[PDB]
Amino acid sequence: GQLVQSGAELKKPGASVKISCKTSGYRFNFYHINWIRQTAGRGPEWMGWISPYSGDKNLAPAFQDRVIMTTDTEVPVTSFTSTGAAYMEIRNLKFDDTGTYFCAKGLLRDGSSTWLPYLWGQGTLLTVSS
Amino acid sequence: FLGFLGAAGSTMGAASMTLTVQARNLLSGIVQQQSTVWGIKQLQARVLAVERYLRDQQLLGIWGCSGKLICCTNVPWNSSWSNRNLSEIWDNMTWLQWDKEISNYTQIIYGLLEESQNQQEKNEQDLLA
Amino acid sequence: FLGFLGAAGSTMGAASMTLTVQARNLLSGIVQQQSTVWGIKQLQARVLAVERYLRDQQLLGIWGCSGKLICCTNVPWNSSWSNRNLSEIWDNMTWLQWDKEISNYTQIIYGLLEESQNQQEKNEQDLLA
Amino acid sequence: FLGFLGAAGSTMGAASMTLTVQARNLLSGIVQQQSTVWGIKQLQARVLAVERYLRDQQLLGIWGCSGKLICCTNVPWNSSWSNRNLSEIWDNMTWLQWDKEISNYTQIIYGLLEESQNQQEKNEQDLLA
Amino acid sequence: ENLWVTVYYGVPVWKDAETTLFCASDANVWATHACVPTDPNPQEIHLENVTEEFNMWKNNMVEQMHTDIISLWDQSLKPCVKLTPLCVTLQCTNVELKNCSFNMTTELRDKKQKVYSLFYRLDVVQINKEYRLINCNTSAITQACPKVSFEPIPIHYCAPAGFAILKCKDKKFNGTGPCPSVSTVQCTHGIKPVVSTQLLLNGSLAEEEVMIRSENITNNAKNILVQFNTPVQINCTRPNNNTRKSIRIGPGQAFYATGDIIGDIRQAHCNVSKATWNETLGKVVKQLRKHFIRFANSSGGDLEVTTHSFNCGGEFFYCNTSGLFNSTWISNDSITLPCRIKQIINMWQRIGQAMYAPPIQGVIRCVSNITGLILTRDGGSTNSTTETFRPGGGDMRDNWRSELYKYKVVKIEPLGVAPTRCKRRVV
Amino acid sequence: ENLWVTVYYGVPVWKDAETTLFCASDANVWATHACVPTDPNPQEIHLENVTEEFNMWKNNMVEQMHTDIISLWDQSLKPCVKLTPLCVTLQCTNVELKNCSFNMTTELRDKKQKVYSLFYRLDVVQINKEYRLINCNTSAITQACPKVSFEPIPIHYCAPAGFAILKCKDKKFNGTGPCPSVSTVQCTHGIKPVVSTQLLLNGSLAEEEVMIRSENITNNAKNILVQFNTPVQINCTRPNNNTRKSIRIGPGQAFYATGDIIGDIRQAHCNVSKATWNETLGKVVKQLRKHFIRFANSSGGDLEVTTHSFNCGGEFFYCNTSGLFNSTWISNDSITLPCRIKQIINMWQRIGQAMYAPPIQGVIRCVSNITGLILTRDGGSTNSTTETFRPGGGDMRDNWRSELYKYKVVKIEPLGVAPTRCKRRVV
Ligand SMILES: *[C@@H]1O[C@H](CO)[C@@H](O[C@@H]2O[C@H](CO)[C@@H](O[C@@H]3O[C@H](CO[C@H]4O[C@H](CO[C@H]5O[C@H](CO)[C@@H](O)[C@H](O)[C@@H]5O)[C@@H](O)[C@H](O[C@H]5O[C@H](CO)[C@@H](O)[C@H](O)[C@@H]5O)[C@@H]4O)[C@@H](O)[C@H](O[C@H]4O[C@H](CO)[C@@H](O)[C@H](O)[C@@H]4O)[C@@H]3O)[C@H](O)[C@H]2NC(C)=O)[C@H](O)[C@H]1NC(C)=O
Ligand SMILES: *[C@@H]1O[C@H](CO)[C@@H](O[C@@H]2O[C@H](CO)[C@@H](O[C@@H]3O[C@H](CO[C@H]4O[C@H](CO[C@H]5O[C@H](CO)[C@@H](O)[C@H](O)[C@@H]5O)[C@@H](O)[C@H](O[C@H]5O[C@H](CO)[C@@H](O)[C@H](O)[C@@H]5O)[C@@H]4O)[C@@H](O)[C@H](O[C@H]4O[C@H](CO)[C@@H](O)[C@H](O)[C@@H]4O)[C@@H]3O)[C@H](O)[C@H]2NC(C)=O)[C@H](O)[C@H]1NC(C)=O
Ligand SMILES: *[C@@H]1O[C@H](CO)[C@@H](O[C@@H]2O[C@H](CO)[C@@H](O[C@@H]3O[C@H](CO[C@H]4O[C@H](CO[C@H]5O[C@H](CO)[C@@H](O)[C@H](O)[C@@H]5O)[C@@H](O)[C@H](O[C@H]5O[C@H](CO)[C@@H](O)[C@H](O)[C@@H]5O)[C@@H]4O)[C@@H](O)[C@H](O[C@H]4O[C@H](CO)[C@@H](O)[C@H](O)[C@@H]4O)[C@@H]3O)[C@H](O)[C@H]2NC(C)=O)[C@H](O)[C@H]1NC(C)=O
Ligand SMILES: *[C@@H]1O[C@H](CO)[C@@H](O[C@@H]2O[C@H](CO)[C@@H](O[C@@H]3O[C@H](CO[C@H]4O[C@H](CO)[C@@H](O)[C@H](O)[C@@H]4O)[C@@H](O)[C@H](O[C@H]4O[C@H](CO)[C@@H](O)[C@H](O)[C@@H]4O)[C@@H]3O)[C@H](O)[C@H]2NC(C)=O)[C@H](O)[C@H]1NC(C)=O
Ligand SMILES: *[C@@H]1O[C@H](CO)[C@@H](O[C@@H]2O[C@H](CO)[C@@H](O[C@@H]3O[C@H](CO[C@H]4O[C@H](CO)[C@@H](O)[C@H](O)[C@@H]4O)[C@@H](O)[C@H](O[C@H]4O[C@H](CO)[C@@H](O)[C@H](O)[C@@H]4O)[C@@H]3O)[C@H](O)[C@H]2NC(C)=O)[C@H](O)[C@H]1NC(C)=O
Ligand SMILES: *[C@@H]1O[C@H](CO)[C@@H](O[C@@H]2O[C@H](CO)[C@@H](O[C@@H]3O[C@H](CO[C@H]4O[C@H](CO)[C@@H](O)[C@H](O)[C@@H]4O)[C@@H](O)[C@H](O[C@H]4O[C@H](CO)[C@@H](O)[C@H](O)[C@@H]4O)[C@@H]3O)[C@H](O)[C@H]2NC(C)=O)[C@H](O)[C@H]1NC(C)=O
Ligand SMILES: *[C@@H]1O[C@H](CO)[C@@H](O[C@@H]2O[C@H](CO)[C@@H](O[C@@H]3O[C@H](CO[C@H]4O[C@H](CO)[C@@H](O)[C@H](O)[C@@H]4O)[C@@H](O)[C@H](O[C@H]4O[C@H](CO)[C@@H](O)[C@H](O)[C@@H]4O)[C@@H]3O)[C@H](O)[C@H]2NC(C)=O)[C@H](O)[C@H]1NC(C)=O
Ligand SMILES: *[C@@H]1O[C@H](CO)[C@@H](O[C@@H]2O[C@H](CO)[C@@H](O[C@@H]3O[C@H](CO)[C@@H](O)[C@H](O)[C@@H]3O)[C@H](O)[C@H]2NC(C)=O)[C@H](O)[C@H]1NC(C)=O
Ligand SMILES: *[C@@H]1O[C@H](CO)[C@@H](O[C@@H]2O[C@H](CO)[C@@H](O[C@@H]3O[C@H](CO)[C@@H](O)[C@H](O)[C@@H]3O)[C@H](O)[C@H]2NC(C)=O)[C@H](O)[C@H]1NC(C)=O
Ligand SMILES: *[C@@H]1O[C@H](CO)[C@@H](O[C@@H]2O[C@H](CO)[C@@H](O)[C@H](O)[C@H]2NC(C)=O)[C@H](O)[C@H]1NC(C)=O
Ligand SMILES: *[C@@H]1O[C@H](CO)[C@@H](O[C@@H]2O[C@H](CO)[C@@H](O)[C@H](O)[C@H]2NC(C)=O)[C@H](O)[C@H]1NC(C)=O
Repeated sequence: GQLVQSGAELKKPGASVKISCKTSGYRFNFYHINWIRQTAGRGPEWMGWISPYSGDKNLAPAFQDRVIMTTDTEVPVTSFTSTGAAYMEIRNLKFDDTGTYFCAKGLLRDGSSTWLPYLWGQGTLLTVSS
Repeated sequence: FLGFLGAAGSTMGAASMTLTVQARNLLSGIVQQQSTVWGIKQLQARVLAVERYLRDQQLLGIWGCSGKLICCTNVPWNSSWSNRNLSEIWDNMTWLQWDKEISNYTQIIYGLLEESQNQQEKNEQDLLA
Repeated sequence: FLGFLGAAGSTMGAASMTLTVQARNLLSGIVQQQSTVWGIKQLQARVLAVERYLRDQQLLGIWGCSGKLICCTNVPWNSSWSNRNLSEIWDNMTWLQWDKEISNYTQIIYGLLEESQNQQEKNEQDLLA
Repeated sequence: FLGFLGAAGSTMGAASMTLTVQARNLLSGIVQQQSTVWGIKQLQARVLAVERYLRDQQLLGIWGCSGKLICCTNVPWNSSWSNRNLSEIWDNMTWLQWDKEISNYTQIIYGLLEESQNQQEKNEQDLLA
Repeated sequence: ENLWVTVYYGVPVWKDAETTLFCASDANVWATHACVPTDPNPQEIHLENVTEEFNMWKNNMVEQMHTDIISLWDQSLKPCVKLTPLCVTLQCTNVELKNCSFNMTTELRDKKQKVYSLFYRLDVVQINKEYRLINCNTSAITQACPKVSFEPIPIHYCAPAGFAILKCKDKKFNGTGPCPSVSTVQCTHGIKPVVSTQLLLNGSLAEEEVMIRSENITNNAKNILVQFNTPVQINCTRPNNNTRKSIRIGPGQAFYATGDIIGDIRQAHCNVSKATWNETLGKVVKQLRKHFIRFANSSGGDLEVTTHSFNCGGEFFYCNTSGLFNSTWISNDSITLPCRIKQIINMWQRIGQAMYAPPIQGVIRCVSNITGLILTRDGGSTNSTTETFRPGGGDMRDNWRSELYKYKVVKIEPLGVAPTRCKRRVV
Repeated sequence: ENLWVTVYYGVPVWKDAETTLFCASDANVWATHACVPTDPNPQEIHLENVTEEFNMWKNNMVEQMHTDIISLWDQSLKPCVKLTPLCVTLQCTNVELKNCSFNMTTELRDKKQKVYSLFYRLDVVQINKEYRLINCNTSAITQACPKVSFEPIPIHYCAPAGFAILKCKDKKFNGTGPCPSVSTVQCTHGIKPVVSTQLLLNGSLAEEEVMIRSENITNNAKNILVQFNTPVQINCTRPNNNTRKSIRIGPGQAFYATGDIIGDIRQAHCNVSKATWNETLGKVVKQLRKHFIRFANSSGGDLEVTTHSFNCGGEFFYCNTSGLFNSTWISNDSITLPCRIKQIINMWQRIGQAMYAPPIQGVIRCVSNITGLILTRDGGSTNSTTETFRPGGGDMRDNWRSELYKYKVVKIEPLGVAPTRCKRRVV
């Protein structure tokens, strides 16, 4: 399956930005959708995940109050695949929030690592500047 | 408990723990008062149900599993059927897409099963002093 | 030997030693020359016999007893079903009044049987190193 | 592999190694489009096949062999049935002339089988401390 | 790390299958005789996470129901009185409806009787006054038994054991496609076999928005099925107070002639609340525009297919729908529709025989829910300029598709083979 | 040295059995409706070393096929138009064939019509000119539906599961006896149910030498079956260019009368190449002499059994075989045989009803393989002086024996008990 994220946005510090993540080639309702970021100063940082099926969310404490993760309802394609869309809106941007953001499909439907990011999108570049 | 076919969308293991519901609710018995087109229909359908059931039971018995449900064999899993490891199969696919992925090689597996069981029984016949 | 249902009035143990006569004489096979109302009847009755037989065999198999006749389970006898000791049951009542006394709780016993057997089979699946 | 009944003229052992082909190809399933004299016929034949199959499976189960194919018993071979040694029987006669030679005493053997199995099961019931 | 195959019996696996279904009823020769009474409580088991493809146009339950209704119709018509001798030359005078006197065989072979009956204009044609029934030169005729009722009662279509029926519970579900919410049932809901043309009667209503279902929208040849979310009400009455005259035409045989009219000289009609029909028509054109507007009548010659044909109380009504389909849309005062009555009908005279609907004594009045419609486009003109919609009821199968759209038949394949790290105990 | 019984399931054991067989077709009301289509590839499994006894005369497949053809004939004749009213007094004039005018009920009960039809001499008899159809005083009559075809198409007789059909593949195999080469099949080959008398049509040909099969050769009462190794060709034509006149005799009923002849005044006939028939007759008398010679016609009164009776294109031909059976043997120029035509036939009027074969418009011409013969000896004279053979077609079952000679029905007894040195594990 393919994960296609929104392209890129330039935002001023203090503003907000909303990144999208449209999915296809797999059942969107079944695998968790994670949001992970990468900046040059702090390296890789896991932000949170959301379940397209139940709406359950788990946010890292560093982003619990400024990040909003949402999902749409899966659009069926055949029976074993579908198309979907998840969104992440990050607000109060700062210079250290500049980096690449990824949405990622989980590994297994059940087990010891269900949410584990397995299939990744191409990434969305967020620049915070004046 | 979810009911008949309740775990159709579940993982293969989640459904595998409750195969007995689906297996039991497979045979009905819906009495009668036909004493007619409707009667011909009800009589014809009656036969087909237990017919499929007995075909499946025949297959179960000619594989060394007339006791139904869960049984193991001496046939190794040839990698050419599917290349997925255990975790992926039992916690990423449902039984429907599984049978879709393995329908190409189902009858070969059935033949391997019958032959392994026949060799086991020949060994049993050899197995006395 | 007393014949089919000969031990119906006997003690449950006396009948239990000769359940096989009743079990065997349960399936017939009465040929034909119907080549008509009578034919519709004979065809309809044909189905019902083996239908009940296969329902009973289905129940036997989904309890871990597809080999028929006498089998034991892991289900403890909950005293709420009947409070009689062993001597009273096996040497004071016949099978008819027994099934009358336990018909209230038959299906619960059947469910306990199926579930105990399913757990045994899950253990069997776990049972390899 | 020779096919259904391919070893009919073979030695009893040569056929015995491949009884499973004949046993499997015993049950068919030939769909339908009868939706008539022909329909009455096809429906009547449908019943008789699985009827004979279930009679044979009933016999297999009431002998302690519901798992089908090859099983052994506690019944000794009374010399009055046939006086031939092992080599002669398994490498000089086919199954057809064998069943011709033993058809006189088939039902007695069946009764001995059922009774030996029933005594084994009574022993099983006795078999706990 | 060593894998071996293991057999699983009772795996949730099914495949698309066509099998011979059976009926179910409980509360009328067609379904009261039916078959086995329905279970006190049906089990509808929701199947979480399951998305299954449905196709109402390639559905076999429709063809099965169609042939079943046909065969039941013949089985109920066979024992009744066939009016082959009623093809005597008729001498008719005016009262539309005509008073016809004719000879008829009595019970004694040698004796004859002159009787008179009232016949609607559609049943009779002149030759050279002398008249004959329209059917007498095309086919034989048989009279529907008076006891049997043409009132449709709900009939549940059931699948045999080892098979299952899948039911899409998606409210916005298109006719065909993947259904995200699926439950399984042994039998469908109570489907009334309402014989109708153009507008659908006594069907089931779609939840949320009304539904437009075609096999191909852009193709004019494929009809258009409409299912309401809100039912409209239609009251149909035959005001004439007819009388039934039983005249004996042989040993046992008895023809039911139409006696002289009692009461008004008014033709049967149906009212529909204009307010509710304007709301429903608005929502219809909104769902029509979701894929694209005027509405015109259909004019195709056969009265029984050009008019809203149906059965009510045992009389067969054929209704001018022009009041409902004279409109143009670019986004109580109940309308009244005239209905003529036929007692001779040929929906399958060539397959078999014609039917004489016996006259019904007294005034007729039935109230019906109008739940659906059946439409058709014109021939493609200059594209995207204007679109015209005329109502049709060309076939009866579309009614079965209209109530079988949510159901689907599958066979259970309980045999699954899967790899585990398990080997049987060595001999 | 200690032997114990052990059960074997699936032993190659079978016993002679008679069961209800079923049909199979794929490519005509009798077999196109048939049953289940045949498998794409049939499995014929040779059974090495196996010698099995066959008996074509005590075979039940023959009686089964006979009753099946009879029941199918009745089931296809039942819905068609019965010509009970066509027994009106006929006024007939000469054109053999006779032009008959008669009254007939119209559609209206009171009106009558005078129509004329052409009738072959065999169908009508005079009483006191005034005539009637020959059947009207013996039995009722019904007209074969024009759509159904009397062309025999191959029908495969199949055994149910748990049973099997044994097929003798011995080329020189006598009718009855032990067959050294036997294979097993679920269904027979495509057998065309050709209704014939005397000579056999469209059968299967014996390989190597032609085959003479009787139940007892020395017994005159038992017929003689002949199967060719080389098929002879026979071309049968009805040159008259008949015309069909559909006259309506009631609501729906329609009689198909014979219009005036177009073309020649020639009677139907069949040619057979004299060279090929002389070769075939020579090989026949050689196989006859293998058990022992002149050939004469049979003269027994009933035209339908004395003549090569058959059906071609829907017309029933009855042929003078005198050109084929005028010979004496002590070790293109095609012969031509005259054939008369009947449209009223009674092969079972007493069991049931008679059939009116509808007239066939235009000229008729069918080409048939003549594969077999049915013969009979005279009464025993002075022994070994001379032997005389006349052709007969006394019964239809002999045709079924002619194609069922190689097949046999058995039931599988998969239960074998045998001694091994094996005991079950002690409890
Ligand atoms: C239909 O398909 C869907 C989608 O595929 C499928 O749903 C999946 O089901 C599988 C198994 O059935 C799930 O895998 C399991 O997940 C279990 C639940 O995860 C727990 O953790 C969440 C995070 O909790 C944190 O945050 C909260 C605050 O949010 C905080 O309070 C906590 O303390 C913690 O910090 C939690 O939110 C989540 O809660 C949801 O679910 C509970 C019920 O469990 C409910 O009460 C809530 O309201 C909320 O909806 C939940 O608590 C997890 O427990 C489990 O791990 C154990 O089990 C496995 C065996 O299964 C063991 O191997 C393992 O060692 C653990 O012991 C496992 O990971 C999967 O997450 C679902 N979702 C997917 C895949 O997207 C349905 O089951 C399918 N249904 C059918 C019928 O087919
Ligand atoms: C239908 O219902 C009836 C009624 O319920 C039922 O009959 C009961 O059957 C059960 C078992 O089937 C019986 O219980 C057994 O009884 C056995 C018989 O008792 C013996 O003792 C009697 C006394 O003998 C003394 O007196 C005589 C002179 O009269 C003297 O010569 C003796 O030496 C001795 O001093 C004796 O009269 C009696 O004789 C009757 O029966 C014999 C056949 O046995 C017959 O030949 C006679 O003509 C007479 O009719 C008999 O000899 C007893 O042996 C047995 O105890 C042994 O077996 C049990 C296992 O069953 C062992 O556990 C135990 O250790 C002993 O080894 C047991 O007590 C019961 O008595 C019957 N009657 C009732 C309950 O009223 C039928 O069976 C039912 N039938 C069906 C088909 O359902
Ligand atoms: C139908 O019925 C027939 C008749 O009853 C039956 O045929 C019998 O089948 C059984 C077993 O199926 C046979 O018994 C076996 O015979 C095997 C073959 O014998 C070998 O020896 C022959 C002699 O060889 C010498 O001469 C040649 C030159 O001629 C020389 O080159 C050699 O070096 C040597 O010096 C040889 O000719 C013969 O060859 C035939 O067969 C081979 C195939 O094997 C073929 O290639 C040839 O073209 C030729 O046709 C053959 O090589 C023998 O191997 C076997 O012994 C072994 O097996 C048994 C187990 O079966 C072991 O216990 C034993 O220890 C050995 O390891 C055994 O003796 C019997 O001979 C047949 N004939 C009879 C009985 O007359 C069919 O099978 C039946 N079929 C069905 C379907 O029912
Ligand atoms: C489908 O549409 C048709 C018409 O197209 C309807 O037919 C009408 O049905 C109504 C019944 O609801 C009939 O109404 C009757 O009217 C009588 C006269 O009233 C007129 O006069 C007064 C004063 O002049 C006006 O105010 C009034 O508006 C009318 O113009 C009444 O006398 C009748 O009342 C009856 O009941 C009372 C109480 O029980 C008695 O005391 C009276 O004596 C009387 O028996 C009645 O209300 C109307 O006449 C019908 N019209 C026609 C043309 O027939 C159908 O009802 C409608 N629905 C269907 C068919 O389902
Ligand atoms: C769409 O669905 C609706 C709902 O089912 C159908 O409406 C039914 O229409 C039928 C007419 O075909 C109605 O049946 C007839 O009702 C008449 C009026 O009933 C009144 O009187 C009875 C007396 O017992 C009361 O119990 C009742 O409550 C009413 O007050 C009766 O006169 C009729 O009886 C005659 O026929 C029956 C059946 O053959 C015979 O047994 C009788 O002896 C008598 O000869 C008949 O009962 C029915 O009531 C309506 N149902 C409802 C719920 O209103 C529509 O017809 C349907 N649409 C189409 C096109 O069919
Ligand atoms: C069964 O047996 C019957 C007779 O018992 C056969 O009937 C004959 O069929 C043939 C067709 O093969 C007919 O032959 C026709 O002959 C016409 C005249 O030819 C005669 O004259 C010439 C010169 O005088 C002689 O040399 C010759 O031998 C004949 O004596 C021809 O003119 C016909 O030709 C047609 O075709 C050509 C080319 O297409 C056209 O240009 C011609 O104009 C013409 O249309 C034709 O060849 C013969 O007449 C038939 N005899 C009778 C008595 O009817 C059956 O054919 C045979 N087989 C069956 C029934 O299957
Ligand atoms: C022994 O076996 C042979 C071989 O099967 C039989 O020969 C068949 O004889 C039948 C007549 O009973 C033939 O059927 C008829 O053939 C006529 C000629 O066909 C020509 O025209 C068609 C046009 O489509 C061509 O396709 C074809 O190739 C030929 O060139 C047709 O005119 C007939 O059609 C009429 O009947 C059919 C069936 O009822 C209707 O559907 C039609 O609408 C029409 O009314 C008919 O098809 C058949 O072709 C012959 N088969 C062969 C292979 O030659 C012998 O009859 C049989 N012996 C006996 C005693 O039955
Ligand atoms: C649907 O509407 C069409 C019109 O678009 C109807 O056809 C028209 O019906 C009217 C009846 O009011 C006809 O008027 C009459 O025509 C006759 C013809 O003999 C004439 O003699 C009368 O004086 C009167 O004018 C009109 O001609 C006719 N036009 C056409 C083109 O058909 C149609 O009947 C309606 N059908 C349905 C099913 O609603
Ligand atoms: C088989 O051959 C026999 C002869 O052995 C046929 O019988 C004979 O048929 C001929 C017809 O050519 C008869 O000749 C005619 O007889 C009539 C009688 O009325 C007579 O009027 C004529 O002048 C002419 O002579 C002959 O009598 C007759 N003989 C006998 C004994 O029957 C028979 O018809 C042939 N049948 C078949 C089925 O081939
Ligand atoms: C019914 O709805 C389905 C969607 O559920 C339609 O399917 C789409 O059809 C178009 C063709 O115009 C395709 O391009 C899409 O890819 C289809 N979508 C899916 C999910 O399959 C279907 O066309 C509709 N049917 C009608 C008659 O309108
Ligand atoms: C068909 O052929 C068999 C041989 O395959 C004939 O059987 C023989 O019949 C004669 C009687 O005249 C006996 O004496 C022989 O012993 C039989 N041989 C066998 C091997 O059984 C049979 O008679 C032939 N049938 C006919 C009608 O000629």
